[PDB]
Amino acid sequence: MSVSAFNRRWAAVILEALTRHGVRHICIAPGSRSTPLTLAAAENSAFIHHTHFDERGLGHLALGLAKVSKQPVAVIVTSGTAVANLYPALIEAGLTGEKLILLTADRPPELIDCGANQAIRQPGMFASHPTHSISLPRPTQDIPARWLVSTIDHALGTLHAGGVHINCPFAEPLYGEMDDTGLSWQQRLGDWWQDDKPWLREAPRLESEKQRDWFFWRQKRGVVVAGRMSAEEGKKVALWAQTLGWPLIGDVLSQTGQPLPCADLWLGNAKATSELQQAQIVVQLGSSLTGKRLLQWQASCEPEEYWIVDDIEGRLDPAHHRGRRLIANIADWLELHPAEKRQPWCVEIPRLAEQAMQAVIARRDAFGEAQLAHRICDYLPEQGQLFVGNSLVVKLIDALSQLPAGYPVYSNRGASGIDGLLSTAAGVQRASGKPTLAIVGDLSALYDLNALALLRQVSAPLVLIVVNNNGGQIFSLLPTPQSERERFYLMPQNVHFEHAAAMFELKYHRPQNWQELETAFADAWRTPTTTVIEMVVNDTDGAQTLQQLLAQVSHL
Amino acid sequence: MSVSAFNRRWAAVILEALTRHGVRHICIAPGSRSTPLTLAAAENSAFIHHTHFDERGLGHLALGLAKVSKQPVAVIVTSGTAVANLYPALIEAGLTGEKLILLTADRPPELIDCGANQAIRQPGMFASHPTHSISLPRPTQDIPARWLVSTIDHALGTLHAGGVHINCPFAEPLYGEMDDTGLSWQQRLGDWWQDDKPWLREAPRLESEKQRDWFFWRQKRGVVVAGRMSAEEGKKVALWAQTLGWPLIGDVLSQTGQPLPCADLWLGNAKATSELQQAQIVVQLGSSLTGKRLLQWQASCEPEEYWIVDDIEGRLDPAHHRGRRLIANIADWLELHPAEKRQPWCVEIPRLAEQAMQAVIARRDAFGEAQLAHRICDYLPEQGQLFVGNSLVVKLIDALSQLPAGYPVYSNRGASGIDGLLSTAAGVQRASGKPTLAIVGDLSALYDLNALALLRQVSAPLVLIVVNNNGGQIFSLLPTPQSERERFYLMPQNVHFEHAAAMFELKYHRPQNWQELETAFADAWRTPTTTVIEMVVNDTDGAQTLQQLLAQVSHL
Amino acid sequence: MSVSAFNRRWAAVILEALTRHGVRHICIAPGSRSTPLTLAAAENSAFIHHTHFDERGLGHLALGLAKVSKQPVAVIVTSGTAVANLYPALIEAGLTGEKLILLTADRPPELIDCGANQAIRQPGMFASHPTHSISLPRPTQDIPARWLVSTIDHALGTLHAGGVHINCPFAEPLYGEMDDTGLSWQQRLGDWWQDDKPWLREAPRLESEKQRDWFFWRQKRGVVVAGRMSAEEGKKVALWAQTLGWPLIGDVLSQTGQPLPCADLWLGNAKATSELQQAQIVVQLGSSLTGKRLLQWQASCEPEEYWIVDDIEGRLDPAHHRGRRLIANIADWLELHPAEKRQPWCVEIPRLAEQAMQAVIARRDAFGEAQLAHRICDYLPEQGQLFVGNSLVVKLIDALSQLPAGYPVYSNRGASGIDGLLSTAAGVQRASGKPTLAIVGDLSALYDLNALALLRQVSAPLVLIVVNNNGGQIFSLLPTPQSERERFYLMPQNVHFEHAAAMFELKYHRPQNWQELETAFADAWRTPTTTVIEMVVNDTDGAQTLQQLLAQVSHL
Ligand SMILES: Cc1ncc(C[n+]2c([C@@H](O)CCC(=O)O)sc(CCOP(=O)(O)OP(=O)(O)O)c2C)c(N)n1
Ligand SMILES: Cc1ncc(C[n+]2c([C@@H](O)CCC(=O)O)sc(CCOP(=O)(O)OP(=O)(O)O)c2C)c(N)n1
Ligand SMILES: Cc1ncc(C[n+]2c([C@@H](O)CCC(=O)O)sc(CCOP(=O)(O)OP(=O)(O)O)c2C)c(N)n1
Ligand SMILES: [Mg+2]
Ligand SMILES: [Mg+2]
Ligand SMILES: [Mg+2]
Repeated sequence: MSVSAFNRRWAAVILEALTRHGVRHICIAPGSRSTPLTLAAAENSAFIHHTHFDERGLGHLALGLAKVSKQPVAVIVTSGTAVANLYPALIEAGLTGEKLILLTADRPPELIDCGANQAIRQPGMFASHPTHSISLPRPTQDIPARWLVSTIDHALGTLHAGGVHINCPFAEPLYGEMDDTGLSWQQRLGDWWQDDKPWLREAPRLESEKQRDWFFWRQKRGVVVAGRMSAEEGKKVALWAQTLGWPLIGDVLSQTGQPLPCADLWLGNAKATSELQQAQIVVQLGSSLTGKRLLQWQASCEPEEYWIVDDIEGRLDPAHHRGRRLIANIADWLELHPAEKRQPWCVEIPRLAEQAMQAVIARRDAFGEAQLAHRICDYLPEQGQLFVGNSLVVKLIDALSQLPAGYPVYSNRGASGIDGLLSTAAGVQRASGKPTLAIVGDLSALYDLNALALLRQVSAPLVLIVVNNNGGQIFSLLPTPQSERERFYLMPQNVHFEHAAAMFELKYHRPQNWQELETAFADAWRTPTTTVIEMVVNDTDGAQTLQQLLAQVSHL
Repeated sequence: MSVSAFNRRWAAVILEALTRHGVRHICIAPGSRSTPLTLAAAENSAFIHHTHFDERGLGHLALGLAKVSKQPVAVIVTSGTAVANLYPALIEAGLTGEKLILLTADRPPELIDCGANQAIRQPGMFASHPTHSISLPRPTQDIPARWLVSTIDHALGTLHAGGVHINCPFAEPLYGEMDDTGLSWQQRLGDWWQDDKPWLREAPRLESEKQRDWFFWRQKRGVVVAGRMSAEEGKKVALWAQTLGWPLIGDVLSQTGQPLPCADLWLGNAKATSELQQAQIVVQLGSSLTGKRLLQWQASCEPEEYWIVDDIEGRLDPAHHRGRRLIANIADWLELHPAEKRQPWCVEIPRLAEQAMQAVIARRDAFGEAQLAHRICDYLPEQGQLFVGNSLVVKLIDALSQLPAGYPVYSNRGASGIDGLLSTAAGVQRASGKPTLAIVGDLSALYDLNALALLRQVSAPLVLIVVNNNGGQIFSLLPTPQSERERFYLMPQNVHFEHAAAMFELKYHRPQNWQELETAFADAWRTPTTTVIEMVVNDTDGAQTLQQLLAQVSHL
Repeated sequence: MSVSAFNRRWAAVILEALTRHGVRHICIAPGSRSTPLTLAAAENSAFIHHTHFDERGLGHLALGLAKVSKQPVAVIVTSGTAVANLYPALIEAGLTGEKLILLTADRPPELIDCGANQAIRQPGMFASHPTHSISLPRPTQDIPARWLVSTIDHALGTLHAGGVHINCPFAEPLYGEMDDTGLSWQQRLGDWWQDDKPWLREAPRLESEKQRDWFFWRQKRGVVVAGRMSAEEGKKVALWAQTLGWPLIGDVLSQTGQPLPCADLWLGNAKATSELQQAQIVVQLGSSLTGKRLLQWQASCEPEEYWIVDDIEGRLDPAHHRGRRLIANIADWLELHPAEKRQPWCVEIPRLAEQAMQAVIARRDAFGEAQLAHRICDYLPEQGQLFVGNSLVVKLIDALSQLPAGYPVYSNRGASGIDGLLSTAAGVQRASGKPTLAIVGDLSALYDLNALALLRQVSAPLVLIVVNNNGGQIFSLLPTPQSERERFYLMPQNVHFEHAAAMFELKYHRPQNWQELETAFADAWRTPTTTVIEMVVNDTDGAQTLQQLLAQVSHL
């Protein structure tokens, strides 16, 4: 009876079970207690293995992989704070739906709360942020393998969205010669080992029914709001709203083509909000709305009914409107509630939106971050994808740019953390294999700086733009008090990123003008490597430029 | 009734209450939801403020400050994944006793579970790892200020060791002019505002009683095991064990002067374990024993009684011996249980230890990490302190070096995470103002790389030795299969650290021999700045040198 | 490898371990899954076994035993809702400190969440209400017996107060021939089996330090408030306050002799409140103060310092005064802070207390519940003890009677549940062997009615007075709205208790006047049995009488 061998048979059942639920990517950090899990995964030919030394970055790498692939993505870490570092990505997945399967090695129960090295209390340490939590018992042949495979199958099969924490205690010895221990225990499962389905198939679907009064509401004065959704969903929603004749307020994350662009500006104009008061229903598809003026308009508007369609569960309207919360695949939902051609009812807002875009176009020349956002369309890689960071970049693009319909945009806009953007971008790139443009701020790039290691391996060109305004300049846009703004809010670090690029052998450009930025991009798309482009700009120009465009358009 | 003003009065009560329990250092990360806490702290003259952009590093900075200063240390972060990043340091503090007071700003309850940006479930998110958890209510004048201060005073007053999670929801508006809203609410507390004491004094002491049969047991054949303790405590334990005539097995963390050095080697010798079988009692002071051979001997020994004296609560013997678990300040415990002069009963172990050290000296010449550990006394700054990283460095120093009695050693040997070593060393340096030698591995340095930002501000010279053996070479010691060793265990990243140091404008050396290392040190001690010394060594030389020395000493 | 036998050896280690921490009484409910625990308990001769069929009642029986004996009391229930029924007594123990050890049998992990009969999720099902929770692992010889005993030893050894939940999963077969499986596993513990000590002695004492400025504060104008404490402690507190010349406000639970009786009445008089605002310090010993006027005076008074001395931990002043919380054995605390002989400073309150008592005595004649309460001192059994139920009985006794110093009083005044009073009283009687007077209301008697089964076995006479005012007439005392008062507050059940008594073969009396009541008492004290005395009174006479006395005394 080799405990080491049986540990690995147990682990093998876990990993093999995960392959029956679409787990292809597995992100592994180093350790010894994780040996049963890590070796079982290394020997399993279904997996693509990714490795990293920072478990926080590892969780975000998995998050980007799951985010793009729409499949569950596995993680293996050893016991201790390695497990805790998964918390940020797990929380994000809890908000936006990524299926992260966290296999967290643990000490056996006899070694907890007795002063053993690298042993902590792991069951339940993520509280309610996992969708499902499994604390596996101490491995033993007296618990049949069909129990273990059934537990995994229940968790993955019923997983609508979010993370799964599977705590995996293993007792030492962890190494030794692998004999027959556990083989007949495994072979109890018979030809399941040669099958391609779960041992237990439990996959109920969670979805809202057709709205039987839709033929009434689609003829009222409605507004369509498009939040985060897939690229194809964005094109379908644009066509649907156009057909209804309802104005479409389209978020940077919507990939609708934003037919009424610069909503963050023109929603600040009284003629627009006055026109939107006529709306009798608001139908929102997707969530995590980006722009400040849009969140204020949502909070203040009073349609008779407010609907939010999304495949995420729970309430998504932070203003708590009377109305409906409809759980569905958006494309399914649109087919279930088709539009019928009706003439448009807005007259003032299309003109305001065009005038707003003209007001931004008037200011495109300065080599600043607002202008980079406004012009970002010109740098999108063909057949590529955009990963947009948090703080000012996503806000400025949403307010100032009109992104093409169906061009994929990815982001971390659940909790909007600045702590994993580089490694998330790495996973986003690796999952699809597409050329990738990623744009982040300086503090964000410092936060996830060691994920540049991961960016040394990309399967297609990845451009990382670091906007360096020397601090978190979103807080210059906020009414912070001037006496404490720098030390306690902006926190300028006074760095550049050429030495960072050189450390990880990444190409680097610090362009001084539009010509040099173009040159840097043209060089960058030529090889499957990461190029770091640092755009150094004056601290508060971007925030000021947005405030000024905001005032101007409000006076139209 | 300005929400903004009252928010700031509420927060002001929280921070001022913390000043009555010795909180002096406060570590602050940037954010908007945290504005009430951050501004209250910025206005309160009792605090020393430290700032950082990475909240994981922020937590470890607080941990090092608290570890050295023995004072409770406060942290302020904004809502979201920023809170989750505190989990590693919080867990470590729960193991080794540092008092971290985490003021975690939160959205108000009406903005939880409704799709609100940067809003997550924060109460209870640290599960059972905080010593105390306080989920403060939504601020309101209808709850009296004496409840708020009384709750904080209860948490801080009863805090024997570990972290306190104080979750602080605040509703917007967060900014505005300070009017008199909440002023009379504050003035309910009277002249407590001019006092220097808690509003409620609740400070019961948790301490074990004097052992009435101690005069019986001190006459038996005992062994003293000295784990992590204060420097003064290490010296007192040395004198105490010497007077009793009992052998002292002294950990690298013990600061006892290790009179039987290289215990990790001679404990592998059957004559040593045979002599130690004669011991009728083992009295261990401190815990988190470092060495493998020591943990194995502790696991196998069967004294009549095994005692562990420590100010940490709970079980500390991972082998679960029959015996006693005594909660006490170690110096206090020694005074309550004095030694009586007795002739020593060990004869063979002193000789074995002298031979072990001589065998190590025979190998001191190679420019390797085993030799660096062995020779490390030659580089300790006068009246300074040593911060020792995890994995091979602490193990090699413990096995191969004899550190001087009472010279301060610091570490993160609770969970032994490699995720916060640089920011912890920064806090350790700032707490004492002493010149500091910190030594970490390459993967540890990459893990906490951005904490080089913090090392741009030290009050005395800090030498950071980064031992670069290209991966986690502690894992070459385990019998992992060679087929997966590099990719799935060692994870070499193939970097150097010259550009990291240059990025943060820190002096850098890559010495090639002992004299160049001496030159680097002499350069480093001249100014109160951080110097990065990268020691490049071959992958497995250190590990296999330790194995060979173990075989040699074990066959003596 | 008999699973049945090993289950029983694992259980045997658990029970034997408890005998080393003073567990003498064990309360057992019937079941099959609990067989290992139950049979281990039955063959262990250290225990006194009590049985009951209602697990809620069983927990309260354990609570009464622990409440009197001040020793830990063990409980065994089987899996399922039986475990949930322990919650009330566990919560009460969490407030007032009884050490109830809950051994809750469980299904093994492979039978959780799979549709198995009588299997529920039991780990953590009591949330934070146990002082300590242990979720034992699935029994196996691969976890050594020293681990199990050390876990129990940690839990019991550090238990200052409150409950311990020990969840004990067992896999079938539960029955079978008892062979040698697990015998050498037990024997690893050596002669620990013949010992009388814990395997691990871990017993730190939690106690507040001596107040170094006590000689300053005892010379000021103080008030002594005496809450729940032991009978001895009540006598010592009376002597101490008398020595200081400080007024003593003595609760019904204090056993101080209440030298200023009827505080619930004279505290309503403004001359008392005005004189009491001269007080510079209030020293309260014990907690769970009974009377409304006393709670109101505590809420409004503002001494310079407010101290609460008690052996219960945590805050105990629901008004959150500036002052001190001091954790100590109350008698020890008085010896550490002795009184000094000083002239009394109150003049008006003694006159008021005397006049108030006179006002109550003027109304002693009517055959009502207020008069029974007022006259209860004249009926206490010699060398006996009083168990006072919740709602009006304890309020009226506290307001209207003067109980003798040092005469034992017991109650459930933590959460003041009306759900376990009869079974608690049974435990109170069985623990001390003393003749017992227990007084409850009609709804309270219905709540725990089947606990009449337990009252068939008492070791000395127990009188159970059931005051039948046809509903919860405390809700006639509150300003409830009259239109809904009967159906939704009073809830009269219109029963008597003659047939209940008859069902359990208990002697029964329904006295119609004082003479018949005294005859009933005289009959009852002659034999070691339970006699039920039902006192039928008109619904609102007690509540109104108390209101009238309050108004009258308030105008003196
Ligand atoms: C892990 C964590 N911790 C702290 C924060 C708080 N937080 C922000 C949110 O408030 C902004 C959410 C949003 O975009 O809506 S923004 C921000 C500064 C960003 O600095 P930058 O990269 O230089 O970019 P710039 O501001 O354009 O100059 C911080 C520090 C966080 N989000 N996540
Ligand atoms: C946050 C987290 N995540 C993962 C781990 C697992 N873990 C280790 C545990 O074995 C440490 C037990 C010990 O320190 O004795 S060591 C180690 C590699 C260290 O690489 P290095 O700095 O180059 O040093 P070297 O090995 O001497 O070459 C890892 C990755 C962890 N501890 N903490
Ligand atoms: C398990 C549970 N559930 C409900 C309650 C609420 N509760 C009470 C407490 O609130 C009284 C607070 C106190 O005593 O300080 S009293 C009470 C009615 C009692 O009726 P009775 O026995 O006929 O006695 P009488 O009112 O004097 O005639 C109820 C129903 C509870 N305490 N516990
Ligand atoms: Mg910035
Ligand atoms: Mg290394
Ligand atoms: Mg009643």
